Amino acid sequence: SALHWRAAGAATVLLVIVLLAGSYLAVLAERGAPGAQLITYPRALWWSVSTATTVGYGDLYPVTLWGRCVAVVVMVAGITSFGLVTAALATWFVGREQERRGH
Amino acid sequence: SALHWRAAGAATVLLVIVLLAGSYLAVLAERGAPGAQLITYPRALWWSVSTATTVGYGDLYPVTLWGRCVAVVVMVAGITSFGLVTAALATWFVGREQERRGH
Amino acid sequence: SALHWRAAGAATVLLVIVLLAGSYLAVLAERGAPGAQLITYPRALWWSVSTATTVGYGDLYPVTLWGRCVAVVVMVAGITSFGLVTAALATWFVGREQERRGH
Amino acid sequence: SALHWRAAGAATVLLVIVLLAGSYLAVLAERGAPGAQLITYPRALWWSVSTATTVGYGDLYPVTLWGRCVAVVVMVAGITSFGLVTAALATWFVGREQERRGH
Ligand SMILES: CCCCCCCCCCCCCC(=O)O[C@@H](CO)COC(=O)CCCCCCCC
Ligand SMILES: CCCCCCCCCCCCCC(=O)O[C@@H](CO)COC(=O)CCCCCCCC
Ligand SMILES: CCCCCCCCCCCCCC(=O)O[C@@H](CO)COC(=O)CCCCCCCC
Ligand SMILES: CCCCCCCCCCCCCC(=O)O[C@@H](CO)COC(=O)CCCCCCCC
Ligand SMILES: [K+]
Ligand SMILES: [K+]
Ligand SMILES: [K+]
Ligand SMILES: [K+]
Ligand SMILES: [K+]
Ligand SMILES: [K+]
Repeated sequence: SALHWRAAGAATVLLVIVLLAGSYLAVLAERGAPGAQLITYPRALWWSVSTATTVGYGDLYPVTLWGRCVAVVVMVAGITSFGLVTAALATWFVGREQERRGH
Repeated sequence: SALHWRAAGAATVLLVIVLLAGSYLAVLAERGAPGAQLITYPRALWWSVSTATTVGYGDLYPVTLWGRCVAVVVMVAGITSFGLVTAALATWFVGREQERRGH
Repeated sequence: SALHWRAAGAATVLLVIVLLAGSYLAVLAERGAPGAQLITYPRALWWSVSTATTVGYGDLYPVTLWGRCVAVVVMVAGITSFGLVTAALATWFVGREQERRGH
Repeated sequence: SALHWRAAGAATVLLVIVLLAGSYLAVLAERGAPGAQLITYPRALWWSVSTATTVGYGDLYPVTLWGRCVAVVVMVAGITSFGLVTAALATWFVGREQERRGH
């Protein structure tokens, strides 16, 4: 099992862990802030995933410092995780082309 | 026809299929939810494509569990599909540079 | 001048052309649609760039079929253009590591 | 220390500098525009980071020419910086696969 595939797998599991951890921590950070909407777990998970994919509909978002810090972590984990999948695909293609070239 | 170009082509066709399937399933999942707006097919397709590209204007979004699950599938298919195109471009450039180096 | 750098340069010029063309065509497609906001050129250019980078604040967006089609073109051009820059960076790094390995 | 890792490190520091500089300049550009909301530094930094990651919730955005120009710089720096991290990961994977192939 090549490194890039293992890394891709691990990245996926870690992202899921971050999305989960982020939804809990977001609710923890946001309750107590008048007007906050990221305060129940199910929609917080929806918020986490739509932030990690960087879609950001804006239907939900953090208003506190720690909620936003949590958000940045979720964003970075999502961007780098998917970026890593891209990197693994590149490695796969590069390898196949070398073979196709007799190497 | 190198693998990366075939993969890029296939990824494109699959994405189109997902955007189509996602618009139908989104409407199916969202009707029945008071207040939902992702309920007619044309705008649902607009929603699907703007989600797959991860643009997310927020003019439309799912409010139900299954609509959101459908959304996650659309997001992932879009991100990985475009990511794959990037990976194919990298393979193309890597190959040309090797040649430019006499290999 | 290696291919990837030339491609990166060309991609940048083309993107600028698309952003420009997209702002004109968006206004052309949207005027005539009651309620449309993407109807003056300066903000249309702001809309084009924030769509191409896939940021999508949602302060502006197309409501017509052709405005949305124009949007999809802008999105794709932005994603693939930046993706190509990424691919060129990968080629640059791959080349330097080979050298660092005595190849 | 291979180039790609140094580049990745430098890209990260530069991005942080841009996010910081962007929040100051955004407030500078936006105050004086009736209705503008990107006018206090803490939320401006939140705006900068959520723009650089291209998340774009839409809770905050620039309304002036220079605020939007600043925004474009932030967007580009974010996209290219994360793109570079992706490129570095690809180089790392490519290198490990070559070794795994006895090269
Ligand atoms: C540490 C933080 C952990 C957070 C864990 C969240 C646990 C929530 C229970 C799970 C589902 C509840 C369903 C429900 O009745 O809610 C629906 C109401 O319409 C839709 O809600 C939602 O928006 C849920 C969508 C979740 C999408 C997840 C995509 C993951 C790739
Ligand atoms: C399985 C799910 C399938 C969903 C299929 C959708 C079929 C809809 C018929 C198609 C067009 C109708 C036009 C119309 O009169 O609508 C216009 C009204 O202003 C604009 O609407 C729209 O927003 C359509 C924009 C579609 C963009 C698609 C981009 C694809 C890359
Ligand atoms: C084919 C379509 C072509 C469209 C061309 C657009 C021409 C507009 C003239 C240019 C500037 C006008 C300034 C003004 O007085 O407007 C300011 C008002 O606050 C800010 O406006 C704006 O939002 C302009 C922001 C533009 C950002 C462009 C970023 C490019 C990478
Ligand atoms: C040149 C421009 C420089 C701009 C520098 C900004 C300096 C602000 C001081 C820092 C924190 C203040 C906290 C506070 O009391 O504010 C909180 C109020 O709820 C949350 O605010 C916020 O939204 C801050 C979130 C910042 C996230 C940064 C993520 C970086 C990767
Ligand atoms: K995005
Ligand atoms: K976005
Ligand atoms: K958005
Ligand atoms: K938005
Ligand atoms: K919005
Ligand atoms: K809104």
